[PDB]
Amino acid sequence: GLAVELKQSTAQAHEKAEHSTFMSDLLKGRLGVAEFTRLQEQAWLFYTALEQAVDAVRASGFAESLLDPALNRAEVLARDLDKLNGSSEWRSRITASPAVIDYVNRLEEIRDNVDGPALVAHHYVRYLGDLSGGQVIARMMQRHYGVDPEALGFYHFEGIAKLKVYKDEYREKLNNLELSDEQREHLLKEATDAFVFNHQVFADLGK
Amino acid sequence: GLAVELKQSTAQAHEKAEHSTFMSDLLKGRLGVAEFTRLQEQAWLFYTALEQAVDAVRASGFAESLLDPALNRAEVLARDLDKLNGSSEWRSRITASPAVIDYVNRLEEIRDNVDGPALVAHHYVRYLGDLSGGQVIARMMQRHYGVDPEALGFYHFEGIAKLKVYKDEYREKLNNLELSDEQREHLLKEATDAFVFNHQVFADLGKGL
Repeated sequence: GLAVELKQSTAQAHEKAEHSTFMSDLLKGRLGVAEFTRLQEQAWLFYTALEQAVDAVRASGFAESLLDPALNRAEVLARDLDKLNGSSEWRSRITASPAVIDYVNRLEEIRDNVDGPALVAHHYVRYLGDLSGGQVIARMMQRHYGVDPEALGFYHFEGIAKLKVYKDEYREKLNNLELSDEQREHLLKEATDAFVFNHQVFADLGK
Repeated sequence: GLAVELKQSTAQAHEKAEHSTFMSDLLKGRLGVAEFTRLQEQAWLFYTALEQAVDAVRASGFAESLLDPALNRAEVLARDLDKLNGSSEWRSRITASPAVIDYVNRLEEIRDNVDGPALVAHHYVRYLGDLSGGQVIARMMQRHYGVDPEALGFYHFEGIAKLKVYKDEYREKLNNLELSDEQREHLLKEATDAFVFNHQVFADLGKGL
């Protein structure tokens, strides 16, 4: 079904995105809180755009059961950022890196065209990653860098009690999403793009 | 016959048109729905001028059966642009790019001279391109840019049951056009010109992407 084809179709881009030097170094303990905070500030910019697209697409009636509002991260993340930066200073300091500009552009175009298939692609890439690789990131930020889990609420999802069950039901919903052949090709194309966008975000972080 | 000569005559200009950087990037999924919409806005301009020239030549009694009104794209295209842009706004925003200006000026001259042979060249370049490769382009616009199939009315011919039979019959109509040597040569040269105009349209669309 789609969940499987989705994983297989994105496999190359996904592996490339996972093995970014910046993300590899962050997770193995070679960086620090500062780099983690820079990541989270860029994430706040793109999650903000992502969830506007998600809100438009859910409102349109497409893929409603996938687009669980419990996954919303922008608000939790800003609080994480207030804690990492010691204040709301970051709101008027931060600016999208070149890669983040391109990624936000796509998420805004998706929102504007109310592109359901495209949005689901981007939703799977970010949220399924959060519920899997993100959990490793949270554990490591605390272990390697001594980050207080109070500044790691981003990785904690309220009223999601069991991650494995959640991820299995997500993929079942994907498998049951009604899509034309063109919509399904579009979803697959966009999912590859989503991994590449994230890889470029990591690449800019490393520069 | 003529349909064969046209293909051979215009093969250099034709390939250059098809392989423009704008169309290449468009078809590979490197641009976005905005770029598609820009394309269609420019197309609305030249199809409008094309179909005025068609109307004129048809009314004159020249190549009547070839100049099938079911081929008309301007109105269908306006409806596509209404859906793509989300309002009627575009009708007053849009303006011809430099190549579209030249392309339209030629079409307008062909209209006012009621130049049957040159009109047929432009009809061939545009509509047989639409009939032949339109389905590929429409498929790519959904695959890459999520374009609503309802906003691809341009690539659907309501009046036409089967595209294969139609294209074959179109080529036969070309072959059956009674043309003098002077008319045939004028048409062939014009058909290369038409491919060049379209290439230049794509060039403009690709500037600064």
